[PDB]
Amino acid sequence: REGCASRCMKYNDELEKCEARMMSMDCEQELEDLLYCLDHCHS
Amino acid sequence: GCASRCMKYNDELEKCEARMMSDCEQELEDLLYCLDHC
Amino acid sequence: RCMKYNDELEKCEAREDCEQELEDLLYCLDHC
Amino acid sequence: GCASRCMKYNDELEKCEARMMSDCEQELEDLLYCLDHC
Repeated sequence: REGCASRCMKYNDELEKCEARMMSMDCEQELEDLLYCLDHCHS
Repeated sequence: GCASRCMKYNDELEKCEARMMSDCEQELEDLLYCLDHC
Repeated sequence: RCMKYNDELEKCEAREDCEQELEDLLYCLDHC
Repeated sequence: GCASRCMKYNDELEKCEARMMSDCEQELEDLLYCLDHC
């Protein structure tokens, strides 16, 4: 639900940090874990 | 915190992926955009 | 590649004005 | 307000670029990290 979804913001945080690292120094693993998380909330 | 308010953008991506199995890049872009703002 | 958006942010920092340039970099990164 | 507290990270990058003209990726990473958390 909306409760489950909040626990998937942490996966966006990790993706935000990775993109910063990527513009400085792939973040596909961090996105995959975000979509996985969002997918489980959906079903 | 704001993740629930972006679930509608996941719904659209879910529906697009179903359509795709039957790019969805625009639906993901709108999900990441949503998650980014907050 | 979002490098042009980084360039603009770098140039702004050298010179609120620069949070707009970061916003356009995060937007770009969301796209890329 | 948050952004001003990230100027110190630009200072370090400016100093590193001067040293480099005489990699600064770590100094930029800490700048982008700082800007991101704003």
